[PDB]
Amino acid sequence: VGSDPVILATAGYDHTVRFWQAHSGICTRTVQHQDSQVNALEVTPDRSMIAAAGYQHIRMYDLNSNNPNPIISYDGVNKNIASVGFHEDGRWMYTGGEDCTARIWDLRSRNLQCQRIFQVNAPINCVCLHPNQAELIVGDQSGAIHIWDLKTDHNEQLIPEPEVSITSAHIDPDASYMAAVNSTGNCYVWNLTGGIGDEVTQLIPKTKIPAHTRYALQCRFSPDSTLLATCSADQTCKIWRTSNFSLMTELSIKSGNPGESSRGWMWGCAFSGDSQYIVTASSDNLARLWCVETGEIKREYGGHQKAVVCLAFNDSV
Amino acid sequence: ECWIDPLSMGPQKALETIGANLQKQYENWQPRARYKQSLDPTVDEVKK
Amino acid sequence: LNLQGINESTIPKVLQYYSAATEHDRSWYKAWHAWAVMNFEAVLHYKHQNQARDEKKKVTEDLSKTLLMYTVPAVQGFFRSISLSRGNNLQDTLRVLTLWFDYGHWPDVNEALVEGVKAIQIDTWLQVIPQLIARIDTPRPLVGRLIHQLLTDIGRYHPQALIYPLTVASKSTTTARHNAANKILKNMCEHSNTLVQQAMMVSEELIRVAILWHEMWHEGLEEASRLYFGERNVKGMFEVLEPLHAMMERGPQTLKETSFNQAYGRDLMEAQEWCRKYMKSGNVKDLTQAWDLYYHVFRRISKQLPQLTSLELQYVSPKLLMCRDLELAVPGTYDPNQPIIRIQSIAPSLQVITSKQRPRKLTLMGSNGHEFVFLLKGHEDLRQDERVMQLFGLVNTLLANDPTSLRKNLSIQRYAVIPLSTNSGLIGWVPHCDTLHALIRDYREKKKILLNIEHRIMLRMAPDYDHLTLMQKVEVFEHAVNNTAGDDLAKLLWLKSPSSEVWFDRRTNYTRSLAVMSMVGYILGLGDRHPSNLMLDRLSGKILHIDFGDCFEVAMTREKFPEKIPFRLTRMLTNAMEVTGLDGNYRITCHTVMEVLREHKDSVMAVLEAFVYDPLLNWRLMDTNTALNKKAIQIINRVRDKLTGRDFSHDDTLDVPTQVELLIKQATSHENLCQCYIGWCPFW
Amino acid sequence: STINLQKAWGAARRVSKDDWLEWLRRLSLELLKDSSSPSLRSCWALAQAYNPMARDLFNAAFVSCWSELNEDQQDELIRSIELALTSQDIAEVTQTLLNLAEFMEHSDKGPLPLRDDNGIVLLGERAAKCRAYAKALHYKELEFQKG
Repeated sequence: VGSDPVILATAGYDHTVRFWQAHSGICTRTVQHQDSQVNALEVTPDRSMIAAAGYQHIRMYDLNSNNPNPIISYDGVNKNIASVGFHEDGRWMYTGGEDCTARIWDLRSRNLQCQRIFQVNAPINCVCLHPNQAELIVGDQSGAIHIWDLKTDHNEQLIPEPEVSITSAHIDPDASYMAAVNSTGNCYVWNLTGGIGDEVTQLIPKTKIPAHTRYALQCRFSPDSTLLATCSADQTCKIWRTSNFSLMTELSIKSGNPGESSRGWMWGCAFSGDSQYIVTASSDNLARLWCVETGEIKREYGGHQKAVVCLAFNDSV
Repeated sequence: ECWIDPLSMGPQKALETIGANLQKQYENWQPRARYKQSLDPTVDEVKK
Repeated sequence: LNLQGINESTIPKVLQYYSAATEHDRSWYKAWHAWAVMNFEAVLHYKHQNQARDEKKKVTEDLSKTLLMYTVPAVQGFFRSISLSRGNNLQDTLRVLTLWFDYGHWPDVNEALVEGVKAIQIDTWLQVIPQLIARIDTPRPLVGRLIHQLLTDIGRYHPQALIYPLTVASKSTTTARHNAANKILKNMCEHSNTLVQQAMMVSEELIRVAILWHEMWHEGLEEASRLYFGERNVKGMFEVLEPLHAMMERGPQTLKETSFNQAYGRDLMEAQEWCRKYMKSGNVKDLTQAWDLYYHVFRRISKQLPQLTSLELQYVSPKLLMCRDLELAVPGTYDPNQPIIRIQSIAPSLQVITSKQRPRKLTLMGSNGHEFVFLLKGHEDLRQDERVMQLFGLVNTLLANDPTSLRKNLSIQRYAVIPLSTNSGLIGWVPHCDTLHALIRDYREKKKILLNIEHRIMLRMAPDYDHLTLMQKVEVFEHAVNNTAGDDLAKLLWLKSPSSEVWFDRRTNYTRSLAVMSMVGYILGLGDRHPSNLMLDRLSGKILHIDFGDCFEVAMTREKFPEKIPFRLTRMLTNAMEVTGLDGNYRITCHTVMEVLREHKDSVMAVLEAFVYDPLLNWRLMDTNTALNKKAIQIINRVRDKLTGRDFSHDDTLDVPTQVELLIKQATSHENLCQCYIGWCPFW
Repeated sequence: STINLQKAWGAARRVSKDDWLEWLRRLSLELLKDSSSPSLRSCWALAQAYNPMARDLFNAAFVSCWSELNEDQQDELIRSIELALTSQDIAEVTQTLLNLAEFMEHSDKGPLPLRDDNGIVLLGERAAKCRAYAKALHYKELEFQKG
């Protein structure tokens, strides 16, 4: 799990966190997660320990050692933890909850209490750390995106569309474009003005892509920053090319038969180390390693009793 | 039944109450005797 | 006014106009009503501009002259617009009360009111007897003296309209209310005396029936256990129990009270000895002996309470059994036009309903010969329901007046509500009704369908349903809805109906009645509409709403399990309507109801403002909060926005079709439905 | 006890109103005589004397008979019901058999299957000519639900 270069964790409602192998497709070890589901996993850049954000506790399991109890159990929160970030230095940890109060957690510090707080109006659905490690993008249920600066605290509130819950938002590693996604199924792309010291961070609206008919769930750029995968509740994981904003490949898990209701929502999109493959979790209890160019299920992971809401993927050498 | 309306008191309580009153009534004539009620008894219960 | 608005320059102009209109047509109702309401708005405009400027010596003295300049015209006008209407003066009469209560302490406003009260007929005030008695103890002497004198004359003609609320006031806890009520009763006695004695007895006996000793001890020991073992509040624990000891210190007044004091009373008195020893010693071993006795009787009571299926008058209250051919009339039947349907006799048996609160099923025989069934609720304040029924009466009047509504036969089904104390009161039992939950239960047991099938499917798919995120909940909820045919109510409405011709009429009535109460409930703010709180008339097909405990968006305000659904528009109700969907009868009916209410916004607003501001009903707003005046003002402002259609966005006014469409989307939205507490049953 | 029944089913030689009305009377009285429940069988003599008595027990006689029949007689009967409604339809006979189909819907047994789909199309067309627009609507809503 840890010693293996690639990591592929998986977790859902069944209270487990199963660490698979990409080359084989075999469950190496499970880890118990009682009292709640898991809303979002996250491998640390250092790769020493995974994270597992749940209900009123951010747990962090060991990646190297096998069958261990949670190393960290950050308590003192309520109404779930939607997401978790991680500072590339490995000192700070970010979270987002439904209490309308962003936070920052010092892993190195032993204090249970958090460090900073950025209260907002509506519950925070998703966090995303800007690659410069200075700005913290924060979505909410009212529609207002924010950019809480990590040095000046100057949040630049912005509402792409009034009264639509923005469910996910990502920014590519090269800080070129930032994408956002809402429960209507649009994909508001924003062109990042090139400011670091000035921290202007002006968001220029480029294209509203009419990505899906029904609720969209997650978007994420590739490490190449050429492709933008966009998942939704229509059982299709579309992949949009960043240059032309066109549908290069449409990965669908539909039945191919009109008599099949609610097969399962698709909310997984993790690019490979080189953007050749793409892992994808679905609510049909099955992970699926897709191929980006062709669009073929290379490997399928099964064994989860319940739905699969999270993924983890780490090819960091 | 034994000067007690069973449907007034509800089923279970009424059955206990009638057994108690019936004991008292008998105790008017023979107050020094071991009474042992059986209320909707089984066969073994009657045997023992 | 529509072009310019209300401000310093328009008011002198629009008064010149309305005055001219009044001059050119004296007899014309609308000319006086418009003049009066305009003066009254000129009062509240300068009052709120004073608080906006002066609050945020000479200015208040100028404001005295300024408002009194507009108050005396308003009063004279409302009194003249009452006589002209002769049957549609509710709005005007309440405005008179609002003016009287606020400014009537002034000599000049009092004088105008005195001359007005003389001129106006005494039958008009019967509408607003609740609102009068609410201010029976007004600290201002000049106001309160004229209230008494008015009530006196309401006593001398139509005393049946007064005895019930007066008897409730006469036994009020606060001293000033009961003093005023007794002083008025002293005057009422001379005319009749028989009515006062009868109603005082009947009401005392009904209260005794409504809450028995073992029921009071049960709720008292539950509260005292939560204070002691939960909060560790020992002094507050004695405050709960010491009234119950003083309650029994009267003694056994009935055979049930005799057998209680026989069985338990000895143990309670012994536990009181340990409590009184603790008060002067302070020992844990002393008080634990009392809690042993308290939990001994509590367990015995808890075992008894299921067996109390019925109460006989001979045991519980023989006074009521003796009662024959009382002159005191049946509650909520008295009409000044109809002949008094006085109480013939009370039935000997009381079918106690097996619920959480254990309501009774009182039934009275009328002198006309027809039986009148009631529901005797205990420890549930019914003054809200009484006021809400006054609102429904007004709305029914408005729909009757509108021709479109009259042609469609739109109306709200309402029932009698008669409070007896702060805790208990009588509710009129609606016959041929049964709750939606019962109907669905009985249909699903007949068809061998699991009652909790949708809930079981959710917990099967995701056992952490309560703790799931919003998107996760929507998936699970939709998966349940797609995998359950939500047609149980439509199907059972068919099977129940004898013939198709009747079925169609039942369904038309059902759809229209539901739409009417959806819009009215939205404006009133009525939440907590789970299927146990609405019942369906098995003959007319009309829907009935009960238990209006939550009002003014309390459900949205409360942190725990907040409800974001304005009115209940679930899939099962939609299926019960026409096959096409809400687009047909439901949508068209909503437009008509909304248009009429918007047209008569002033009448609706006047009624709503009066009861909300009432001190007796202020408690509900204070509980909702986390001063009291500010909270009430905000609630009134929100309701006004709903009538205008600016509720969704203050900046942009919305037309009736647009407003209705937005409301439907919010009610039917999957995201909003999932959040709702599971007990609300968002899947039926 | 299915010889006179099969004559009343496969006759279809009726060219007037009173001819079908006679078929109805013969059908009702044969169902009463047949009926297993003796409370109904006892009313057969009165029904012959009085027409209203026969018609009031029509739905109950039918259900009693239709339950006993071992499927083969049910098809023989249903086929005859189809022919009577489809051809030589008489207003009085129709609204009798429409009230029979509605009574059968309310029963636990379920609607009689005639020409597939419980005759949702035939009974609707027939109720339309009978001017029973509430039955017509109900049936036309069932058809809408299917597609």
